[PDB]
Amino acid sequence: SRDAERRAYQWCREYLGGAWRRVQPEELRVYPVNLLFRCSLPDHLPSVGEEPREVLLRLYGQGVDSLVLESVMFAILAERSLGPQLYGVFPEGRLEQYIPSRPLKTQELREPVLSAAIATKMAQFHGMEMPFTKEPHWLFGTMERYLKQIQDLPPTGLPEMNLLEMYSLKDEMGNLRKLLESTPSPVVFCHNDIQEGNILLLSEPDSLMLVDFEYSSYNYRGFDIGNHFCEWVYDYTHEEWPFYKARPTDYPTQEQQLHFIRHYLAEAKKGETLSQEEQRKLEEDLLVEVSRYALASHFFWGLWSILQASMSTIEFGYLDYAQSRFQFYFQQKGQL
Amino acid sequence: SRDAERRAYQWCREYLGGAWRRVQPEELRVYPVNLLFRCSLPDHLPSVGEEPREVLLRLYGQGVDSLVLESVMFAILAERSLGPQLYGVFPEGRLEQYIPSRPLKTQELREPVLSAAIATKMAQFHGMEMPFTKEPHWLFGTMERYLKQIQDLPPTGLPEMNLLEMYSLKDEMGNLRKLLESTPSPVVFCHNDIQEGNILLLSEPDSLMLVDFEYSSYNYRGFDIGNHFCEWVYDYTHEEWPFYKARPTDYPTQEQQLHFIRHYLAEAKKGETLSQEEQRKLEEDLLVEVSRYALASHFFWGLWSILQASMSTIEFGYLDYAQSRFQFYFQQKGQL
Ligand SMILES: C[N+](C)(CCOP(=O)(O)O)CC(=O)c1ccc(-c2ccc([C@@]3(O)C[N+](C)(C)CCO3)cc2)cc1
Ligand SMILES: C[N+](C)(CCOP(=O)(O)O)CC(=O)c1ccc(-c2ccc([C@@]3(O)C[N+](C)(C)CCO3)cc2)cc1
Ligand SMILES: Nc1ncnc2c1ncn2[C@@H]1O[C@H](COP(=O)(O)OP(=O)(O)O)[C@@H](O)[C@H]1O
Ligand SMILES: Nc1ncnc2c1ncn2[C@@H]1O[C@H](COP(=O)(O)OP(=O)(O)O)[C@@H](O)[C@H]1O
Ligand SMILES: [Mg+2]
Ligand SMILES: [Mg+2]
Repeated sequence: SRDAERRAYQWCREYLGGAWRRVQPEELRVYPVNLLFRCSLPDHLPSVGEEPREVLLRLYGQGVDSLVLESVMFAILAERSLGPQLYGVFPEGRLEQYIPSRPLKTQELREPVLSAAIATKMAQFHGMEMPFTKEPHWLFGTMERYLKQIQDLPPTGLPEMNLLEMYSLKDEMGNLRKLLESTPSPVVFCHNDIQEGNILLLSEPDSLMLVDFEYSSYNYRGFDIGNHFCEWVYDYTHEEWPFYKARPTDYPTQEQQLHFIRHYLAEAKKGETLSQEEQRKLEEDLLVEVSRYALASHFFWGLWSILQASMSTIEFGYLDYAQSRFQFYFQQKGQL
Repeated sequence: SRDAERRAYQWCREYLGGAWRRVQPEELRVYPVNLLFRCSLPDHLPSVGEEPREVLLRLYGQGVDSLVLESVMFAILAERSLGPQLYGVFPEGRLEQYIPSRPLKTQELREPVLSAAIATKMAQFHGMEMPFTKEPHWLFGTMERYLKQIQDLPPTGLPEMNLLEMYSLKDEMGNLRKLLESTPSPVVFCHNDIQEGNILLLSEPDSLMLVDFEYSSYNYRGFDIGNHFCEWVYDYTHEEWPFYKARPTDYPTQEQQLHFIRHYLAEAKKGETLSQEEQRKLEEDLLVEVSRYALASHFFWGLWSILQASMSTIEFGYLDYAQSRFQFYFQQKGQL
């Protein structure tokens, strides 16, 4: 649309500057990749200074405090080379670095060399000191909030038993909390959504970059790792309803888990002098830690998915997905 | 107050973490330095990780968008070692690094070695790419806004001629705009308030750090330099009403101006191959540039001061100060 093009043009000229000042409106069109759009400097123009030639316009399409935290977080991760560079912030959105790349696919997560690189990157992320609350209320605080939001949803006319009741989730949350309370896991700065779609394979390699910090917070290490392992099971590119596919046998084997964990710990502990024996203990303990915190991935996203279903119709089977996550929760809990 | 102490304690524990978790309430008291407070970790406690032992709590005591920009800016300057580190952001304020230091005094600005260091630091600041509007509307946009705000002030009962009328400021703004429009000055990321009080002399030296980014924006280089030169004249520590003192003969001489400019340009142009002749031209041009943009410092702060006067009584002579700035404006304009 004319208006959308004009706004993008203005934002690029104003926030990027440099060569962008020389761009004529007729030479720039936005490309959707929807709230996300690519903008590229015309080939004929040389860059002036360090201003980027390739950006993504992200439109917000959220509380004040929330927006402050989100923007500060993005800005800091950019400075630390853990996210895309930040070129403009304005009321409607932001301008970010377009990272030349493609996202990983579900099946690629299991490849040993990529898996090692993901583990290293996650550990790097977990090394960050960020100016946010360090108290680990995010996990159960968010789940408790989601549960309350679900309880408060207006009835829709759908006749099925409420998933909260079918799976006894209010009670089960207490059961999960008790299990996890018995399971030490250090509190670190977590991504919280390290799925394939958020892992960019760089065309100009440090071979990967994480994106999508919507859910990031100080949280239990075990959640970030366990959540990533859960993602090995789900492909969100499936072309028929419900528009995801679960392959439970694709959950990582013990050997695949340990491979990841060894590389994670190599990065996390790189500044430390540890014996082979101490290292093995750290690995074994982390295996157990993750086996329990992985359950929280199912619980968390199942609750989140019920809420998504309340805002959805036929574009994705959110309720179906929720039920998949809760089924796997009880299966894997039973397998501990 | 009990409540203030409790909040500070909670914020420190929650946002700083580490050793702060071990602090008992009875061991921590805030020290005013008022919206700014020092918090120090008890001596007996060892640090756990990289969490700071010495912080400043800054209470806000402002629009959403404004707060986003302010916080992003602070966070970025911290990452780039151009401002204090940022340890917490929350609705009420922030936690910052306490920089072991003291502020400069007015008279110290003229010392050649310090002046050279200030010039270098200002040029460093001007090297920053920041995710904010690059269009230079800040100067006249802000002054136009201030003028409109002054026009809209409720009458108070004070009988004196309005300074806008006494100094024909609406007309004069157009005169200034025309002069500056004829005066090239590159648009860079400016501090906009490089007064002595905002220049910290480090106790653990890079010998200085700037603080107070309230006014920072993309703006004309000439304003930042000229404003700094104006500050050589004013001491805001004067102990009798109006609680500032002006010493007009303390404005930098041509030689003092050129000393500063040489050091500024040495930093600004460090990546460039310039002949002695080209360098001298850059210096001479900058001298003229600054001589004109310095006038905008008087105008800007005079307008700002009228607004401050509307919220003040006996704590500082804002209207008196405004009149000082406007008098010097017309004097220095006449001397061009
Ligand atoms: C577990 N997970 C990490 C939760 C957080 O998701 P995000 O990372 O915020 O996406 C992923 C997840 O639950 C998820 C991921 C993707 C999708 C999704 C994928 C595709 C579509 C779709 O493009 C499918 N469609 C093309 C057939 C119609 C338009 O909508 C809609 C939704 C739905 C759910
Ligand atoms: C030109 N300037 C850079 C404008 C921006 O000021 P800020 O950097 O935001 O302070 C500085 C300026 O105009 C200014 C700077 C300081 C003061 C000021 C200094 C001291 C006080 C004072 O502490 C004086 N008092 C102790 C006698 C009573 C309480 O208020 C009040 C105001 C007033 C004005
Ligand atoms: N900075 C970037 N450069 C290139 N591609 C990106 C960038 N950020 C996100 N993407 C891609 O765009 C898609 C959505 O971006 P993301 O930040 O994950 O938003 P969301 O998942 O909430 O829509 C992802 O597939 C991701 O691979
Ligand atoms: N991070 C810091 N560490 C130590 N002192 C500081 C720090 N920030 C500000 N100060 C000092 O506190 C005073 C006020 O801080 P500043 O940021 O300039 O706020 P404002 O001038 O708006 O009150 C200044 O005198 C400055 O020297
Ligand atoms: Mg994403
Ligand atoms: Mg200050």
